[PDB]
Formats: sequence, C-alpha cells, structure tokens
Amino acid sequence: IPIQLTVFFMIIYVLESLTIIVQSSLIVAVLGREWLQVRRLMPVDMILISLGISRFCLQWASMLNNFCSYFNLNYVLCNLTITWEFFNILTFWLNSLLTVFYCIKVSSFTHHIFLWLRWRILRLFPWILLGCLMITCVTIIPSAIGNYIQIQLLTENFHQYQFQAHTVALVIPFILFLASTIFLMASLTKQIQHHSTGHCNPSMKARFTALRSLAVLFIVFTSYFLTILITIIGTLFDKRCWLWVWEAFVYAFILMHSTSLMLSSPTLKRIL
Amino acid sequence: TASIAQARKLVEQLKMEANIDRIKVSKAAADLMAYCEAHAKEDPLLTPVPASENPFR
Amino acid sequence: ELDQLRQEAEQLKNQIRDARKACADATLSQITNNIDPVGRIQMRTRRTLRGHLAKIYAMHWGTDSRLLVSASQDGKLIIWDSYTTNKVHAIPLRSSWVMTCAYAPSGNYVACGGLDNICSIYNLKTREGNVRVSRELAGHTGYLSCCRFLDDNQIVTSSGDTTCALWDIETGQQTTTFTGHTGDVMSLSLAPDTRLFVSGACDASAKLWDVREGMCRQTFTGHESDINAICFFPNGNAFATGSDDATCRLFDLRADQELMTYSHDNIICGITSVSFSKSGRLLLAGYDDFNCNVWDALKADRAGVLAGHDNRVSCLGVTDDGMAVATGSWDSFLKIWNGSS
Amino acid sequence: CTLSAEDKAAVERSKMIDRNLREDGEKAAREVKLLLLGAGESGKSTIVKQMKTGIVETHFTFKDLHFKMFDVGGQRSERKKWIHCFEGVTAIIFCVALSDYDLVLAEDEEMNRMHESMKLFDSICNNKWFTDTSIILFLNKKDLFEEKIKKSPLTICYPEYAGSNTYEEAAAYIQCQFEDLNKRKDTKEIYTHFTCATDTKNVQFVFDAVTDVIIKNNLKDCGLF
Amino acid sequence: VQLVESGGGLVQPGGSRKLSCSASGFAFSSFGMHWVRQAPEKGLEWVAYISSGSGTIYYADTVKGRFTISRDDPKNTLFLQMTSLRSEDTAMYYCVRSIYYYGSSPFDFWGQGTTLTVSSSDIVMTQATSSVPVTPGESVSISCRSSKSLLHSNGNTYLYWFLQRPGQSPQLLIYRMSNLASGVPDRFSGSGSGTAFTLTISRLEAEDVGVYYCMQHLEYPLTFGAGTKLEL
Ligand SMILES: OCc1ccccc1O[C@@H]1O[C@H](CO)[C@@H](O)[C@H](O)[C@H]1O
Repeated sequence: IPIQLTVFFMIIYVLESLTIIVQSSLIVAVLGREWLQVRRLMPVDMILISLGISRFCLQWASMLNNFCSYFNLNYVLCNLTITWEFFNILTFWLNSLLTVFYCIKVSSFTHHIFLWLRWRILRLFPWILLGCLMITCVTIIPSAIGNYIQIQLLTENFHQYQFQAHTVALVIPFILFLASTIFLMASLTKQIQHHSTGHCNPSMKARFTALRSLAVLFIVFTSYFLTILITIIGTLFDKRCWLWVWEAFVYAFILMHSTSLMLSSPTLKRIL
Repeated sequence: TASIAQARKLVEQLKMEANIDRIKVSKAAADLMAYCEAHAKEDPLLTPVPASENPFR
Repeated sequence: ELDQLRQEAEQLKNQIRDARKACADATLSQITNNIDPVGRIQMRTRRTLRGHLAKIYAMHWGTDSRLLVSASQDGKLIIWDSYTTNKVHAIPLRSSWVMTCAYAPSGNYVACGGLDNICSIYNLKTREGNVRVSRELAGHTGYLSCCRFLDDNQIVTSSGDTTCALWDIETGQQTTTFTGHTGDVMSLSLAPDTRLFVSGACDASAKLWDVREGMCRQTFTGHESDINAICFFPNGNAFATGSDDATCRLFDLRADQELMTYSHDNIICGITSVSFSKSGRLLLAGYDDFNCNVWDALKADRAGVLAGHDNRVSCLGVTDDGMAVATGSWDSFLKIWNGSS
Repeated sequence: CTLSAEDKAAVERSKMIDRNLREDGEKAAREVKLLLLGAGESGKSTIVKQMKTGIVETHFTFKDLHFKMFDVGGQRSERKKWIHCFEGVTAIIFCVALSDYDLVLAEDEEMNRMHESMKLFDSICNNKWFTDTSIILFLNKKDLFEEKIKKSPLTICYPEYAGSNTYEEAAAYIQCQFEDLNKRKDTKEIYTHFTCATDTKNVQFVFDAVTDVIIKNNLKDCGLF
Repeated sequence: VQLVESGGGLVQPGGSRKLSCSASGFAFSSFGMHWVRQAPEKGLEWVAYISSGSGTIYYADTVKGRFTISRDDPKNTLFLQMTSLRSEDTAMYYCVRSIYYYGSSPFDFWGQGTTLTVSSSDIVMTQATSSVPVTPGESVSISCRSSKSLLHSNGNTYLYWFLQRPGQSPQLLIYRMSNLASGVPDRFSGSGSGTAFTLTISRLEAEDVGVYYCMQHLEYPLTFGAGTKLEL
C-alpha cells in the first residue's frame, strides 16, 4: 500500500471534519440567537438545532477514535464507542422526526381529531424531543451492559449478542423515516400527475423542487446507512488494511447531508 | 355657484387670519429655551437616576 | 365671480407672506449655537411585554404612569401593569381594524376607533366585574385616525372625511364640527389647558382650532408630502410635526413660521410617531428603518438610536412623570426603555 | 419570595388571561381571509351574494374551512394610507366588468371604463405590500358582452386589436391583455375564470385557488421550496 | 347583587352537613370565595378559602380534615361539606366574595348567613375598648392593635374595617387602611402607622349603631379583633 494515497485521504478526511464542525457551529450560533431573542421558534429549527448538536458531538468522538485506533499511541479510554453509538442513534431518531414533521405539516387533511393532534404536536415539540432522547437512552443501555460483560471477560457469543443489539438499535428509526419519505413523495407525485390545470409558474416548480430535495435526502441517507452497516459486519471489509479511504467516503456522505440541511433552513435564508 | 361660494368663504377666512398680532421669533426661541432650562433639573431621561429609586430597576 | 375672488385670495396670500417675511428676524441656530450638547444618550429595555399575536397600532399611558393600554389587530385591548408585568384586563373588540386608543384622565373609561367609523367607549369600574360598552358614537364618514378624551364627558375626534368633531358622551350627539382641510387629517394633540387643539392633514398643512367657538385660527405650511404625526410642546406655545418624507419640523404659535427642521442624508423613509419629553429638550421619533431616534430639539442633531425591533415602529409614548419610554412595533411586541446610571 | 398574597392572586389572574389569549389565537389561526376589490360600476355586488358603514364582513364555511370576505369600497379616502392593514391576506378577488368597453365614463367621457379597470389592476398588482399575495380575476357580464360584441368591434377601445369579431377570440384576447400587465411572473399566479349563472362553480374555483396557495405556503414554511 | 344560602338548623353530634352559597346578579368566575363563621355572642372567625379557577384551596387549623370547600362555576354555586361535628360548630355562617388585582377592593359584599346548632404563629389582633357610650354630634376614634408590622415592601398595609348593625350583615368601610368603598359617606376616615391603627368618625347618625371590627390580610391565617361596641 503506497503512502501517498494514505496521506491524501488523511487530508481529505481532516478537511471534511473541519467543514462539518464549522457548519454545525454556524447553525447552532444563529439558531440559538434567534431562540433567545424571540422566545419562540418553529419546530423545524428545533429539529435542526438538535441534529446540529448531535453532529457536533459525533464528529469529535469519531476524530479521537480514529486517532487512538490508528496511531496506537498511549492506549487509553480514547476507544470511545458508546458515545458514537448513542449519538448515531440520536441522529437517526432526529431525522425520522424531521421527516414525519414534513409529512404532517404539509398534509392537507383537516380532520378534527387530526387537527387537534397536530396542534398538540406543535404545542409540545420539546416534549417529543425529550421522548426521543429517552428512547435513545433506553435502547443504548443494552450496548453498555454488553460492553461491560465483554470487558469483564477480557480482564462470538456475547459479541454476537452485542452485534444483534446494535442491529436492532439502528433498525428502528429507518422504517419510520422510509415510510414517511415514501408517503410524501407519493402524495406530491399524485398532485403533480393531476394538478396540471392549476397553471405552472409558482406551483409546478415548487412541487418539483420539493421532490428533488426529498430524493437527494433519501439517496444520501441510504448511502450513509449502508456504509455504517457494512462497517458493522466488517468481515468482508478489512478496516485494518484500508481505513482512511473508508473514513473519507462515509464523511463525504455526511458532508453532503449536512450541507443540504443547512441550505434548506427557512430561518437562515430569511436572515440571509 | 358652489365654486363662487367656497371662494368667498376662503377669502373671508384669509381676511380673519390677516388681522393677527405677531412678534419676532427671537423672543419665542428665548422663551422656549428658558422653559427647557427651567425643568432641566428633574429630568429622568436626561439626568441619571439612582438605581434604588428607579421604578423599573 | 370666481376670477375676482381668486385674485383677492392671491393678494391676501401675498400680504400674509409679506407679514411672515417681516416677522422672521433670526433663525434658531444663531441663538442655540452656544449651549452645551446633551451628549450621548444610551437606554435599554428594563421590561418587555408579550401576549399579542399581531401588529400593534396604538398605545397610551395612564395618568398615574403605572397602567398601560395597547391595541392590536387580533381584536384585543390589553391593560398592563408595567411594574410587575401582569394583565389586569383583556377586552375583546367587535371590529378587528383599529388605529387609535386613549385613556380617560380619571381612569374609568377607555376609547377605541378604527375602520368601522365608530368611536367605542368602555367602562372599567363597575359593580359586576367585567368591562362594558358605555357609548358608540357615530356620524363620521371615513376612518377615524385619533381620539383623545377631554373631561370624562367630552371627547374630540379626527377622521378621514377631512373633519374633526367634538362630542358629549351622555346624549351622544355632535356639538361642534371643524372643517377647512383639503386632505384627510391624521393626528391631533390636545393642549394642556384644553383650550386649543392642533391637527395635521395629508395636504402638508397643519391648523389650530378653538374648542368652543369652533373656528380655525392659524394655518401652517412648509412640508411637501403628507404629515403623519403631531405632538404638543409641554409649554403650550409650540408643536412638532412628523412628515412622510424623512423630515421633522418645529413650529411656534405666536410666530406663524417654522423654527427648525430635523433631517439627514442616510435616512430616506418617513416618520410614524412623535412624542416629547416633559422637560422639552428631547424629541423622540419612530421611523421605517426598524428603529427609533432621539433628537436634541434646540440643536437638531442626533444623540441616540433605540434598536431592537424587527419591524416598523408603530407607536411611541412617554409617561407623565417622564420615567420610562414605551415603544410598540409590528412584530407583536411592546417594550419599556429607561436609562441606567 | 417577598411577595404578598394579593400578588399571588394577581399572578394567577394574569396566567388565566394569557391562557385565554392563547386559545383565542389558536382558534383564529385556522381561518382564510379574502379581500374584495374592483371598480364600483358592477361585478362587486353580485359575487358577494353569489356565496349565499365603511367596511363589510361576510363569513361562510365550505368543506370544513372558514372564509372571511372583506369588502371595502365605500371608504372613499386615500387608498395608500390604509391599504397596508390588509397585508397578510390569503388572496385578493378582483372583479372586472367586461361589457363596458363601449360604455363611457360620466366624468372624462373621452376616457373609457376599461382603461380605468386596467390602471386599477396595474396599481393593485405591482403594489409593494402584495408581492406574494395571489389575485383571483373575475370577468363579469358574459352574456351582455356576447350580445354587445356582435355589433361593435374592440377598436372603439382597442384600436390595435386584430382578429375576428367572434366571442371566443375576443374573450381570449381580453384575458391575455389583462394577464400581460403582470410584471413579477415568478411568484404571483393569476387565476382567471368567466362567471355564469350557477354559483356553485365559482366557490369551487376560489376553493381550489386557496388550496393551492395554502399548500405553497406550507411548502415554504418547511424549507423544501 | 344578591347572595342567598340554605341548609342548617339542629344537628345531632357526629353527623355531617352540606352548606350551599347560591349567587345571582354578577359575574362569578372572576371572584374568589370565603366562608366566615359567627360565634353565638362573640366575634367572627375565618374558615376556608377558594380561588378563581379552583387552583388554590386554603383552610383553618381548627377545621382541617373534616371540612371541604368546592365550587361549581357554570351553575354558580359554592359548597361546604362538614363531617364529625361537635359543640364548637354552633355558629351562623356568611358567604363572602373577593376580587384581587391592581386597585381592586376585596371583601366588598357579604351575605345573610345560616345557622348551624349542634346538641351536646398566627398574627393576633386585640381591641380592648369593649363598649363606649357616645352621643350624636361628637367625634369618635377607634383603636386597633397588632403584634408584627403590617407593612410590606410593596408599600401596602393590609388592614380592613367592618361595621355590623343589629339585625344586619357586615359592611366594608376602609380597605388598605386609607381608602373608602362605594356607598360609604365622607365622614368616615382612617389612618395609623406600624401597629396602632385609628379610625375616625366625625358626625354620628342614628344608623351608626353596632360593632366595629379590624381585620388583617397579610398572612393567610386571617384573624379578627375583639371588636368595638358603640351605643348611645
Ligand atoms: O467498530 C465498532 C463500532 C460499533 C458500532 C458503531 C460503530 C463502530 O465503529 C465505527 O466505525 C466507523 C467506520 O467509519 C468509524 O468512523 C467510527 O469511529 C467507529 O466508531
């Protein structure tokens, strides 16, 4: 293995990490300023800020993990995997919540029970955020107990149970996210297919833009999930032989995802 | 003759406004500035107020 | 006969113009070129109020400098206790389009008016514990711009019919009517002695009116565009006018011509509201640049900018004791500013 | 602490008032507001009764939405000085009389009614406040124009007009002429519809326009735009 | 405005009793409600307290546990439930309204009351004047004494004055030590600082007969004084 490729993907991954960190810092700063000044924010900004802080934690966690695992210098608690799993599940649930919010707000149904439920969701969004965090913690606890047991053995079987726990933990948000995205795309496609009568200037372009954005988000998130899972098995892919290329791949995916979510913010564009 | 009527009222109005006592503006400026200096002592938005006294602090 | 009438009217206009030329001797700057500048003026928000869900259009301080009344487009009249930020009354309205509000000097009645062309009177202190309608004055043909109480039984109103009116409340019938404006009048500020009152219209003209004889006494001009706000000097012998262009002006009463103008190059937008401090030195104004400005009246130089609103500043007011300044904008918020020592 | 019992009671009163205001705003949020304009000659007093002082208000409920129609044409003052209070409405309904090109204004007889409607539309469409508010155009008195176009061509008011004097060509030409006055053809959508005797169909048209505008607003809120 | 009550009479010991206050002639949801008992030949003592919206419920030490107080706002009714009665609970009860906001006048209206007869720390107010004979046209002063200072940093002093005629209900004269209510004549005045509290009457009419009371409303145990008796 030539060293030139290794250093090239070194610098690629470093620049990707700094870019995602600065993007998260910018969004958290502006959204916090808005929340403090106005004392009330629309839910999409709350979901964006939750995702931003999650990414802020995950990026530094990953950076320290890669440094410790590759350099193998002063092997200490730097092998931080529990934080990685916790924050990854947090991001998954937050994205699912964002997509279901997109589905419910745009929906034209005005049923009295549905309207009351939607108004309640608009009323107590931080409560739902707290609930998502609680499900994340309840789900991550088994990983902690498995790690404790495996460490006690150190100082197959249990490792296979931990793998199953990881799979079960990561497979929950994805079903809801996929279902909500598919429903939104289907509704917009039906409106497109029989809404040509209502002119084309501000409506056709709007619906097409929404469809394009949803398709981009779906593709990027599916790619990220696939790479993380393929890492999870790890039998076919030798991370020991090739590590920095894989890092650059996965975090280029996260870079596109974060750039899209930053550019799609309504409050920021208003400020900008 | 409505135009003639309103013109007549306008002329009479200008006549009443014509005969009004007037006086140069130097004395008016002097009086205004004297009144401004008269209450310049107890002006809260102009002069500082102790924090203990302040209703809102 | 229109020719001779027009010629003699023009002759009388020339005569009064010559009289004004004779009156003017020296400008205000030549006298106030030596006094000490007020210096930098910095104030901050001591207390903030919330609860409206739409743009605020009117606001008036009570006679005790403690109680506040605010009107917004959701159809609510809210009475605030500014000391501790509590709501003592929330009156619902029948029409959601309002543009004025007032507080009776005694503290028992409030008044409202808007696009519905009717002035509503509300009674606060009753045996049963709720606010009630006491009178619905009607007769104007055009939207009401401002209303101010006189003696808890008399009121004076100005409308878009180029007309002002004086009412008594018991019988609810007009007593005297003031006419003589070409464009619609949009502001009036009563004198402290409640003997004369001035009004500014959309034809760039201001006028004086006697409250009993009901005839115009003095006519003032000098502006180009419409006039949007007016306020009375505490002395009772001068008044300030705010303009749709980026200018403000000050007029004296015993001399018909103006004294000083307030303008600057960077400011292009107009003036919405104008109020005076009690000492008569500070002149507060609200603009379209999403901020308020403070002018030194005797020098016409900026000495303070109040920023913090995210939209147009609609209403501005000062207490009777001059301890706080109230400001309300279109962002559905109210603010109380006071400097620190 | 350092607060009395009456302070506690006042605090509870204030909290109750805040709750009432919040509930009132929650109820008032889900309501559509329409502003009716147009020349006072005709077409404004007919669509107002098709659904069934200075300002007039009408409420009607259709397929589980509440519609508040505001008619202000008797104000008779400067339009600029109070037109800003209506910013934030869902749509502006503009009614244009069509069989008045031959008709002549009582004042300035050399100046036609159609040009007055044209200048009114040009003033209302390109106003500063209404940069995103949709405009619903209602062309009135179709039968009168059909019986009138058979005798006089559009050259009485449109000398540059070319084409046959049949009904359909003239109607399409007038619709295109009115739609051409739009300048910002990226955000506004102008919906045109000729009226008829049946009042059910007009309500469907306004419903569809309102639905399109509200879906666009919801998409704008979510950032997907 | 009226306030009529019902229920009561002779009750054997160990029973239970339902007392009702029915209101008509004014808004109800904006008012808080109090109950006050009357000793057979002595002054009155406070019992309970319910506030608007049914948020805060307050009782007295001597009645805790076996006393309950509730309201029905849509039907405009007030309920008191008493259990395990004893010889102490021999009193005729009053139903009182009170509204709280800036400038309001608490304890403005009183009721008639109903009798309950049964078969066989807190700030203290003292008025040691008992009875004094006066003649019409002679100015009179009445004193009330406290233990702790009755002035709070908000600049308010919580003292209330009441007057009870023979055969009638109490009526409010002075609230916050210095302000008149509606319907009271000008001749009544009040003043004082700290602990010693003074009430003055200049002209005396035939209707000014009975017992005068001073009350505190700072700490929620609400105690009444001994009272002043005036007669010709
Ligand atoms: O390897 C153990 C592991 C368990 C559960 C979740 C992630 C894991 O490994 C992750 O692999 C990623 C591959 O790109 C790395 O970037 C992360 O730092 C690492 O924590």
